[PDB]
Amino acid sequence: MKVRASVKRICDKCKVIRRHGRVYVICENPKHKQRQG
Amino acid sequence: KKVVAVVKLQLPAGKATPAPPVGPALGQHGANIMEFVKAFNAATANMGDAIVPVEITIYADRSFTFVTKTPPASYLIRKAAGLEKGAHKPGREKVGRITWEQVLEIAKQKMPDLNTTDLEAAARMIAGSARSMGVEVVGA
Amino acid sequence: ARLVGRALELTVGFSHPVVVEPPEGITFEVPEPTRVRVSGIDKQKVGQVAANIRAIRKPSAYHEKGIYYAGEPVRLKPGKAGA
Amino acid sequence: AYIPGEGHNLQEHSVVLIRGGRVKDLPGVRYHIVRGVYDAAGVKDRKKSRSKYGTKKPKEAA
Amino acid sequence: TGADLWLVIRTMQERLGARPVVMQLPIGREDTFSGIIDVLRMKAYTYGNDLGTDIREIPIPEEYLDQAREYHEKLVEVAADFDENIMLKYLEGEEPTEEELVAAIRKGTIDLKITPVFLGSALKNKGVQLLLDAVVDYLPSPLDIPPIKGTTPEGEVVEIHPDPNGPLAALAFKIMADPYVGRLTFIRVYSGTLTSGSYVYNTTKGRKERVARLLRMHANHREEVEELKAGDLGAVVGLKETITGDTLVGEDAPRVILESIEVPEPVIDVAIEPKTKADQEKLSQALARLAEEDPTFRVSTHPETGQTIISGMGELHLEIIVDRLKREFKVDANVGKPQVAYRETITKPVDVEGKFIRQTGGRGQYGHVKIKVEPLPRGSGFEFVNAIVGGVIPKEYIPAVQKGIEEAMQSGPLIGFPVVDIKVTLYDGSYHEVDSSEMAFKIAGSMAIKEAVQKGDPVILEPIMRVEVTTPEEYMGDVIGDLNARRGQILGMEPRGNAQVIRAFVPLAEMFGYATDLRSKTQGRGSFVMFFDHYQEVPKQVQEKLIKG
RNA sequence: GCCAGGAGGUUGGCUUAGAAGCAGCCAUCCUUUAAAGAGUGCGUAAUAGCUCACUGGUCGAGUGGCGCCGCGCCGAAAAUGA
Repeated sequence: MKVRASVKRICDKCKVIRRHGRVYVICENPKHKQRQG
Repeated sequence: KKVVAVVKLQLPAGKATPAPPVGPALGQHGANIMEFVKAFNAATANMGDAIVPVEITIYADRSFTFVTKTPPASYLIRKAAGLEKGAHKPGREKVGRITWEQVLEIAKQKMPDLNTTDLEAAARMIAGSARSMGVEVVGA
Repeated sequence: ARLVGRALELTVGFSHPVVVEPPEGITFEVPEPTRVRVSGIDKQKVGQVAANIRAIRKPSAYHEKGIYYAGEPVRLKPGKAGA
Repeated sequence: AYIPGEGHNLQEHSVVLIRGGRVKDLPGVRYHIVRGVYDAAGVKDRKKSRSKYGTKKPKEAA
Repeated sequence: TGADLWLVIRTMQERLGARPVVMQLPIGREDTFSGIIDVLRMKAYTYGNDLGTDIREIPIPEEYLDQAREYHEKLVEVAADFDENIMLKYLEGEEPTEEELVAAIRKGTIDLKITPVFLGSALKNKGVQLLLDAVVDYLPSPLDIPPIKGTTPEGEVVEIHPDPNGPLAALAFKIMADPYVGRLTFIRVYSGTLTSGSYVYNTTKGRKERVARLLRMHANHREEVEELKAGDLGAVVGLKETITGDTLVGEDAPRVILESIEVPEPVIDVAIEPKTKADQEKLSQALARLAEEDPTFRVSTHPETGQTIISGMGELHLEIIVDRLKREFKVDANVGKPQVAYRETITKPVDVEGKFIRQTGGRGQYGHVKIKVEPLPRGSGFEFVNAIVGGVIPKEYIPAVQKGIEEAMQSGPLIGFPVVDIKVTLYDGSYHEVDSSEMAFKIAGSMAIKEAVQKGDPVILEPIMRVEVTTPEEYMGDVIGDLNARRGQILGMEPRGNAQVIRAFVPLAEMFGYATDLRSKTQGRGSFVMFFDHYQEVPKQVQEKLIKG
């Protein structure tokens, strides 16, 4: 779920970074694909 | 060229129906558990039936050679304490009666099973397992 | 994964083959047209070029097909998912 | 159009051959069904009106 | 691309369990192909090109020759499982000449356990005449074909010998339309001989029909033959009746029959009412053209409400008929989901005041029934007792004083459907020996039921169906998927021969056209049996929208 | 991070078509053990299985986290040229 004003880490596999100046949510699973949108 | 297949399963007493892993490991063999409903049901002539493991082999040629074992611990509370099938919540509704007594011979028949392969230990384990099925162990 | 010429010439299901030159600091090396190695004295050209090749051809897509570094072919269920 | 009475078979076709003749019922009744035609084919166990109510022949065999 | 040999071999005994035993080996994979090596006559064969206007027996350019040996020995060695001379002959090292090889692969073949997997390529004429000669070398004739099962005029087993000197028995199968000779039948005879101009005899609906011109489809032309042969087939003209797969006897051929239990089974049902219904009987006779040039499907007429119901095996079967539907019939069809046989009930015990304060134009006419009603478990039935507190409500208020009940049952208040699962139990009344004709009090029974259900709880019961699911495990995984997705549950499972089968509950409304669904949920490896059972309620909110009145 | 252990009564009692740490209800053992829980997520038709948790092998110095406060980052689209 890309682009939501709230973003998080759902399971113990999802970890947040910083890229280009925007906050990004990673996790090997792309169904959790989140971004500060 | 099926070298070895001493494959094992969980075959209770009187269920001759070879499907996986009896299909692609013991059917990929020629393991006759017909000999299981014939040389193991007759073997367990104790009462009649019980859930008991098995272990047949195909020896490169195309042979058969097996070993059987022992019946469960939830059976020893059921056909004993008067716990018809199950007590529904082993914490709240204690049905049967297994005090410090009975449980002795109970754990006795089942010694090379269990864990500490003895009988001067697992008595309180089987008598603590009573609460897994929730049977009021009277203070003997 | 033909190595014809100095170039790496591959045909990965696309309607035509693919032509890769070996630029500076790098050669290729195809032990067999089933797996492809590249020679290079530079960590950038490693990841970047190999990447560019796997980007010539995408991996898996549900089932299994394409190019991979040496990773895992995670799948998406076959005869379903298409309602 | 009626039928030869007593147990049908026809659901929605049959090509019943429009026959003919009323009766003091079914404000019409005329143009009867046949029991033979392209369906119906009589009543099994009709040891009588073979000429109409279907039945080839009560062949006992046994 | 991706040609093979091996994988085929594997997949035979990895899908069914059938031993191939082979005959020849290729000369190159995809586009590496040039000709063919064989392991029978052991001859390095090879054509030349696509159209192959040039072929030759040029030597093996090496590479693969040796492999043949290993491979080829199997043939010989497989001939140790069926032959007689080959146990010792293989134990030796003495060559089995070309003569018993033929006879041995032919042996297992006609005996059904051997498979000269000759192969090739069609468009580029490479693999052709080789397979032709393969066909002769290992394909029999009715001579090798076992006693054809048929029946006697009595009802006992009979063998249909080729007998071009005895009985004159026959079958047909294909009904080809043809503006020249007229309605044509592709026939496989069996026994006797049939002269161009001879008669025959219907062997199910007796009709000493006429044969006129025996003619075989001779590639382009159609060879007109005077006589047709004992086993050989063809098209015979005439047979103005004569349907599909039906028994046909010659004038002699003492009125026998032929078996062929041959049956197909439907799985996809759809329903249709086209245009302003003015097209119905049109497509009726059109249907008469359907299942008579080829049986296939059914036109089963809805047992309850309107509409016909068109069902049959396949899928795009029904929809290619649909293609030819608005073709040679011209009919604006709207074939969609079928109806749902609906029956409803209640859920509580209520007493009602079946009061009927009435004097009318005369003859009394009223019925004060203190009725009590109750229901019954899903699919039980309908029962009652007199519930007479002495004799309050006299005799002639028995043969039909109910029926006001039974009648009103036919249309339960809400959406109007038969009301099963009930069990009555009156308890009181109030009458007069004049103010209570049979009629009157029975109609009071009617009011009783209607307001009883009105104030006794609403609920319909969507028709439920039991079903097998004949499926190889894997995609039983998948089908438990879609089945538990289809508002229902399964309840049953056992491993069968090849596969495994699920005893199933499903809701019909959520079960329509599942044979097409199953197809790719499984790749298609079995289906089911449309086994009716009973019915349950559509959890209020499903029923809700379905409450339209 | 890296090696390895990652056990037994048991397939916990019930539900439940099957519920076996593992869709839910209650659970609230004890035993061999350096340590392996009646389970962290994932995986099944239930099963299998991946993994973790946990202790020791390597390694050899700092680490895991809980709040407060100063400033920002996202949250944050409009009509002629900023």
